[PDB]
Amino acid sequence: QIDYRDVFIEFLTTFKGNNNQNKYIERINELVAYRKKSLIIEFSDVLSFNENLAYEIINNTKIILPILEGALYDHILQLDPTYQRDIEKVHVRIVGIPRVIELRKIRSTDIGKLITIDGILVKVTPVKERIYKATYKHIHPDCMQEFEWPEDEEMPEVLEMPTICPKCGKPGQFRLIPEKTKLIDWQKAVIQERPEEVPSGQLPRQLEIILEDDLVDSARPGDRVKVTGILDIKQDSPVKRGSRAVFDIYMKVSSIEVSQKVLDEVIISEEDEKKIKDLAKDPWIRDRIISSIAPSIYGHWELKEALALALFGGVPKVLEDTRIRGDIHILIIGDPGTAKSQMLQFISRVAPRAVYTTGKGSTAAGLTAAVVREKGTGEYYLEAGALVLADGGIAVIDEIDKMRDEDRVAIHEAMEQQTVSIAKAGIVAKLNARAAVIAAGNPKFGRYISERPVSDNINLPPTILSRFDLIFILKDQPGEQDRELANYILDVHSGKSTKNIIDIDTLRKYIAYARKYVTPKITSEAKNLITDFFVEMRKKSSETPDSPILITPRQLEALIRISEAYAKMALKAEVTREDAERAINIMRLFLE
Ligand SMILES: [Zn+2]
Repeated sequence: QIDYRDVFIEFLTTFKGNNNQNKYIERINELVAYRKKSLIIEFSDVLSFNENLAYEIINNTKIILPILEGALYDHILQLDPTYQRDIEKVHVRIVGIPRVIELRKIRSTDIGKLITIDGILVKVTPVKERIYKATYKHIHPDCMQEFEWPEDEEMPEVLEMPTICPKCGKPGQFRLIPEKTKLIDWQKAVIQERPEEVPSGQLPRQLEIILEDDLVDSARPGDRVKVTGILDIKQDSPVKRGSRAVFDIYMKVSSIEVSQKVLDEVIISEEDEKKIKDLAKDPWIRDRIISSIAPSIYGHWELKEALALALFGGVPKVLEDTRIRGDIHILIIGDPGTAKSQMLQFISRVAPRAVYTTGKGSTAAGLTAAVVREKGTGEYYLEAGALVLADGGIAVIDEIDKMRDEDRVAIHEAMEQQTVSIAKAGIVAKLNARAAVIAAGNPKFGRYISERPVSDNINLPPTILSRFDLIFILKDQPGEQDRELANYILDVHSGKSTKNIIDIDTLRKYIAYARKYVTPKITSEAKNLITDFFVEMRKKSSETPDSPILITPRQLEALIRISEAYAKMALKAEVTREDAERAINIMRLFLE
């Protein structure tokens, strides 16, 4: 009925904008120049112009949007009439609308309404095509004319056919002519609820969504994504279950946005004061190290550090051959607990963006892969449900021992440049897993790692170990002797250490991890103290013609100079002096 073409063309062209310089005509220009069909308009720019526009769009989106889209194309042809032949209908898409509904709680009254959803994107199918509008011609003495099949609506997955056609008004033979038929690009993805949002009970919810036209290959699995879509249902036909609607859900995606750095940040607000009161000059390093330990002390002086360190940052990114392998990967192989990671892993479950995968791997990937069948008829999905879900976070993997035979060739990649190269002919993609890996594994027979070399003990890997930075063993504890206070620590007393606040449990996370606003490039005397260590360690080995394997600093000089520099990323802004001493120590301890 009522018509907003007026407001539309009187908006895009007349809108002032950030610089108070005409925008949305300029976006239009780039669009017509680059042969792209999408118009991304901010909702806050509309609400700062016309409010009623919002309500009508967002609630009547179903019918209103395509109207506005065609109405735009008209204005676009008369800026550049040669825009024909290349595009049929440009798209109008809205970013950052007010209604953002968690995929967990979804009203059944929200079908056909415009909404936004936060979540992580896990499974994605390959690019496919479909018929947008099919053009048929009727063979008989009463027709000999052409027509489009989905009148006033759109056609479905499986295409329908005669008998009756409007032209002549009879049944008969119908030939499809691809000459006039319009086609559309197609893809399907699965948004899983965020590991944070997930209550301890039940399981993360999932939503099936459909990426159309140029939205294809916009989002890659493992991404932290916000989408804006219009929900729908198809079914046709539901089989098997049961649970629970019974409505196949359909999200037709208008827009996707991958924009963020760490948006999982639980809060800053008041807590900025508290973590800054926590950056106090006191030996904050040692106490913070005492915090992750609790409540257990065994032979941990090295490990307490290595974990504290692993939880922290240090990621230089250079456009020429990106080299990071930061976010230090540590592996503790020990006999059956023995307290193992059954405790320390649980403490490394208190952390941001933390993926705990118990055993080899869950979800039929465990690191990454492409899958068969599974909804269905032979639909091919590409899904990686483990190590690339920890992107910008820690993947705590217990029992590496059981790792899939096929996967040990994938980690060579995902632990090196932190990408996964995948070509199964379903697609060729580089998945982004920047995750730190804190690992654990059983040895071959009980506790074997005293006499036998620490290699060959962990079974599967011969090399992957080289792709770890700090690997520790769990001492059998023959010589403990210290265990009076050390054990009674918490079995009665609340108090343990001089600080005794121990940064709580959450709070230690609200700073130590949740705070990487720090980017400490080390300089000056540090640069030297590490070097004199480099030459002395090297020459110490290379002086002996016996070839003692070189002590292997050559690649490691890289990741020591990650460790230290970014070990004392612990609320130290760019400042690095004696931090070196700590790292060079534990590495000289390690190399030998
Ligand atoms: Zn006919």
